Amino acid sequence: TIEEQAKTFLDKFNHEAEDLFYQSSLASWNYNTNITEENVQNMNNAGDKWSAFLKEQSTLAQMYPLQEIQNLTVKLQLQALQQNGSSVLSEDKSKRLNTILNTMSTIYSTGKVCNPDNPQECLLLEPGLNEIMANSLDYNERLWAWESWRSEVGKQLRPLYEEYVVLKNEMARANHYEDYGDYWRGDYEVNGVDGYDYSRGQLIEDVEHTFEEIKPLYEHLHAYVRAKLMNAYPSYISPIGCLPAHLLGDMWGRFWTNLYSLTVPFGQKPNIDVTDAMVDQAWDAQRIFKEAEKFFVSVGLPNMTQGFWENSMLTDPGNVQKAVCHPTAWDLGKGDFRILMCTKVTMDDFLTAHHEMGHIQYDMAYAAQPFLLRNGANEGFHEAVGEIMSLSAATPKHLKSIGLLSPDFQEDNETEINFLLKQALTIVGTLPFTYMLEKWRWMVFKGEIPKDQWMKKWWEMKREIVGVVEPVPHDETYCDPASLFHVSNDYSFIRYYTRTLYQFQFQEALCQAAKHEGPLHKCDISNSTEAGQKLFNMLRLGKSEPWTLALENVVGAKNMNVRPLLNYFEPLFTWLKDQNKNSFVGWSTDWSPYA
Amino acid sequence: ACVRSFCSSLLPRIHCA
Ligand SMILES: *CCC(=O)N1CN(C(=O)CC*)CN(C(=O)CC*)C1
Ligand SMILES: [Zn+2]
Ligand SMILES: [Zn+2]
Repeated sequence: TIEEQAKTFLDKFNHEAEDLFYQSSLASWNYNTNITEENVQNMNNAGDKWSAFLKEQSTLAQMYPLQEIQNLTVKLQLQALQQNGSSVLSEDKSKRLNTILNTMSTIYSTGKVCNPDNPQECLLLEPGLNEIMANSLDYNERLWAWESWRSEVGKQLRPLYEEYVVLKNEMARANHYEDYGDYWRGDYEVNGVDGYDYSRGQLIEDVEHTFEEIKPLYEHLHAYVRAKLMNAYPSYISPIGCLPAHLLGDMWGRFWTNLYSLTVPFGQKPNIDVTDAMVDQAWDAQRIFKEAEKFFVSVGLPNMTQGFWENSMLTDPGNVQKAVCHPTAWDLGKGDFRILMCTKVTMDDFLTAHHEMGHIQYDMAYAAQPFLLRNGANEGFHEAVGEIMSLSAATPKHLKSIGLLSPDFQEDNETEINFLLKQALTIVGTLPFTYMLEKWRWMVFKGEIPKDQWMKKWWEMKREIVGVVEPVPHDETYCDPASLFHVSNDYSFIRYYTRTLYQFQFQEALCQAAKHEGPLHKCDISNSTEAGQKLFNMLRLGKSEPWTLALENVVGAKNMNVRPLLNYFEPLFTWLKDQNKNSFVGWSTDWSPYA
Repeated sequence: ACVRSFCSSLLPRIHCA
């Protein structure tokens, strides 16, 4: 039989990959933990080897056509190896694309912009331009950073992105995909499981339909923030118009986290930031992550491996070796789990420990599975697991139980609202940003937006869906999208919208399993084994089951739900409407500060 | 592509081969 002829190919595959994959994930770790011209080369060699293996492997797995397979697990594994890349394009084309990809990710990383009126020492996005966008209250300066980044990095990236859009589509169509867009939407595509199938288009619709129910809550926050922004930036905000893009707490307005200073409901109540308490308890990065360890043990998951503590880097290495410090978890296989994090005794970092040590628990649970089915159920399942961790490590009950918050300071309705806004500014703020951004690309790939009207339908859309207006007019020399990481780093972005729904869609269930009594915003599940089990029963599967069924194992649904998210922030949606009573709720795309 | 992930993050492509 071919089913068994195949079963034989996967077992030989599993054996040789696990070796070559470990060998490559180690070199990537080695490099990020010690940037050296040497570590680079190794990384490159290790990767060049893995790529060639997967190339041959895919070619071989085409020779086991799916219609003869009856078994599910084997077809998933075969679909994986069969689909994906396939270097369907010529060597000539399949190399330029790499160049474009690298060069695009190169200019962004090496991006340096100087003062258009005072250029002596140009500044880099991190940490200068970002520091200005996070901290400045000076309209003129925030505007200098914003435009400059898009006036230079985005323009030089414009010519490249167009080529990228072309070849990427060729590969997708040659990979049996309408456009490179339809491809990225395949991650959610479920075929073969009856009652749990999912199309590459059902997502766009769900995305849209799920995003409607959200419009009630986002407008009311848009209003509130609009109002507080007029207070801060005095002559620059129309009481009915969109919000200048450069006034949003970061460079793209991706998040509105850094506007709390300017939007707090009650500046009187002391902020939760327990960073000081930690500095007072003199917690060390080891304590922070070990404190994280105790959390999962309480819910019924295991301790970290020792090799985790032996191998992981939880502190800035030093000036002896340069190390990329993006908080990151790693799975190399052969039992090897590690985290790479330059921890800084802070409440954020503290919370980030719990996210990164959520992937490790996820990465572990599903290490019983075969190579190809050692992955999260979809591109959004991993992030959601990490977030639900933070959502309970911040519950004051947790902070008080932990001892970072004295048993005093009982929560008052004022403190709760401060929390739900702090939260909404970040979690809610990004869904429209995210939806808009992707949808722009979805269309760009669909060929629906000509280049001559790229940047037109860009802002046209930021004003319609997001409520954000360009502080300055941009022509077709500009590639503002490209001036965000995920764009010039060729990364599917919708994962953030889906994970946000799943995280609430998940917590409610585990909290219900934890038999939590009050609002979900104060559910610690810091000693709920029952809930740790329910999780482990989705975690342990990896990509073995389709995500629809995985979702059901825990929630009671086969498609993302918004109404759990709406219940979370609902005590702020009611207080937001009351505040926005005498205010205008909604925006006018026509308004422009530059008109 | 990508049939299995090492990091749970999207690091730069320059930090890859
Ligand atoms: C399977 C490839 C993979 O791990 N990813 C693709 N990617 C990169 O190109 C890294 C060099 C981003 N991903 C990361 O998790 C970064 C380590 C996912
Ligand atoms: Zn081989
Ligand atoms: Zn994460």
